[PDB]
Amino acid sequence: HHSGLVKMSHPSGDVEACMVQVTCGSMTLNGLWLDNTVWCPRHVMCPADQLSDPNYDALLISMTNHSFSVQKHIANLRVVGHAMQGTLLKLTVDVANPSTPAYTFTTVKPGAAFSVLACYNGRPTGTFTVVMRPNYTIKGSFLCGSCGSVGYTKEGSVINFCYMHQMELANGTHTGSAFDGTMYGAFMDKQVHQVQLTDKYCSVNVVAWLYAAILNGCAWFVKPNRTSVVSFNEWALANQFTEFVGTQSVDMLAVKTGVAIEQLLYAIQQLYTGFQGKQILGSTMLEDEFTPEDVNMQIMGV
Amino acid sequence: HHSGLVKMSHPSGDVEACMVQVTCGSMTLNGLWLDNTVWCPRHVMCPADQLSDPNYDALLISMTNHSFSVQKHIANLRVVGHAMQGTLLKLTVDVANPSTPAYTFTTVKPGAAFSVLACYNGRPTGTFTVVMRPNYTIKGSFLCGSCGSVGYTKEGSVINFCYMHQMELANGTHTGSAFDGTMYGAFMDKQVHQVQLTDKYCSVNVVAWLYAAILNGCAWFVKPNRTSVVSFNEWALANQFTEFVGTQSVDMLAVKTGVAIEQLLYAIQQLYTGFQGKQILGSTMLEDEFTPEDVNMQIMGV
Ligand SMILES: [Ca+2]
Ligand SMILES: [Ca+2]
Ligand SMILES: [Ca+2]
Ligand SMILES: [Ca+2]
Repeated sequence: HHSGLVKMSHPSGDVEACMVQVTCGSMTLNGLWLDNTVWCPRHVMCPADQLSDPNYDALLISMTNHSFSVQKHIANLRVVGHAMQGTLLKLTVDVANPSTPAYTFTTVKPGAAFSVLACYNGRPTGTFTVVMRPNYTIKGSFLCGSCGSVGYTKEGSVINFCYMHQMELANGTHTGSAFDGTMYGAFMDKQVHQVQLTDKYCSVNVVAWLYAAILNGCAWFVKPNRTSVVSFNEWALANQFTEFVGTQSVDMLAVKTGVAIEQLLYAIQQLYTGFQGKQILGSTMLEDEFTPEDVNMQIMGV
Repeated sequence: HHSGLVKMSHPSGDVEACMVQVTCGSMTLNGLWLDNTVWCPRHVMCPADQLSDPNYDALLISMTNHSFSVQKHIANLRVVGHAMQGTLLKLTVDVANPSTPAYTFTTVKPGAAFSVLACYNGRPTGTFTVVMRPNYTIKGSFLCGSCGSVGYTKEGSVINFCYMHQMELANGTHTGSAFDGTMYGAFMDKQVHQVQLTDKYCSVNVVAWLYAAILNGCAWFVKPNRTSVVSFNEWALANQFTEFVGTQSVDMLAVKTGVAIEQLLYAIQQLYTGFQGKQILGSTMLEDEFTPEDVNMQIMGV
């Protein structure tokens, strides 16, 4: 019955030891301390009455190393260099973080999951996991003072930082930047109304979820009928679904269950029109917040 | 639109530093190292072909300090004392954990939320948050080798340990013990079929969720109609709902929204019969996995 699926985050200890407070004048938020560098959102430079359409190039010129104050609560880190990369600041400090994990920087793609360490005044307060939506937002839980909170995946011992929180959109979702300084999607780090693209169902995640149902004995939606990937994807474009792109992790689920991807693509088409009062894994609507990897790890132990 | 509600866990660093591997013969699982004590499930003593209806009193007598092997991966801790409390073992080791947090032991009550550190071979692998169901199970994500994984709440800096994982029930949910050694509910740490009590909707959590909808502008279900707590609770007993018991955290939500508890109790009664195609916070069915505290913290910042 119960699927054994939860929203699972990485353990956050490694990253907790990297979080700091960055203060610049009257703005304060979080930064990420790795080696001799502290990363943080650039709108920390901004006075709270210029946050809509600020000029960051001018703000940057007006700053010196002494404009920034960096404190660890969980020390005082003297800022000895400062630079801007896209929407992030890159502050150099005199002391290297002795608990710097092995890490990389990467970009996360729509439908992929990552873990977030929510932080306030440099103090980690919670952790959760999200999927990057097709419109390059996340359905997170961020309040005032959460900017600089980080998102990350993990491969073995290596932490892949992929997200630094910047803002909340009119519809309550959230977005931020990659550590190359680019905002995700077409968003800008300005407090003005911005067009929001439409979200979509992440087809590959829905397929993963239907497989999870099969692994827990729920398979009434499976028929011999099949829909080609190419045919589904044409359908997808007209129905607010991402185009499907199989992966080795989805293939493993097809092998373990003996149900072919194309049978579940047909199933999605029929379910999108209605569940007819039936339920799948307790839900009466499609679920796209679990990835094929989540299903492989949590249900199959792979 | 988006509620800003996620499944939020405490940051797990403090507890990660407390996890160890306990090996006894051919069984291995996780333990919790605080001060000079290592806690772990007692079925680690059990040979894998006696796990249904074992005699733990006899097993205990057959053990010595040298029967147990405790290793930290994230050292070797020499066991110098051993005792059993209910369904847990309490192993004394020569070295005190220098990263023992400030902590207490407590029992968690139905409808209350706690964070879990899932662990395998003494290695923390994920974190998630669950609500204790009215039948004293949790809807978790545990595999073989996860026993000894711990659940905890946090008050300030103090970690309140409330759960040590023991087993998975026929319907895929999970249960374990408190650190006083009692299993939650009427369950026993034996690998036999056991009656499972029926689950129920946690009324107080449903009310919290409806308030969360109001805080996000969704209030079509609110009417002037009211149902008394006493009247609701009589209704609850016939409809697989917990009886409602208000709290100061629920009262805060009533004050902030200007909607009285009794109006939402009436609403629950009507919604239980059907949403009539309408949605609440994206859902077409009642939600009882968010507590009044979650709503206060994540939506109101209290
Ligand atoms: Ca399972
Ligand atoms: Ca290091
Ligand atoms: Ca909000
Ligand atoms: Ca300590």
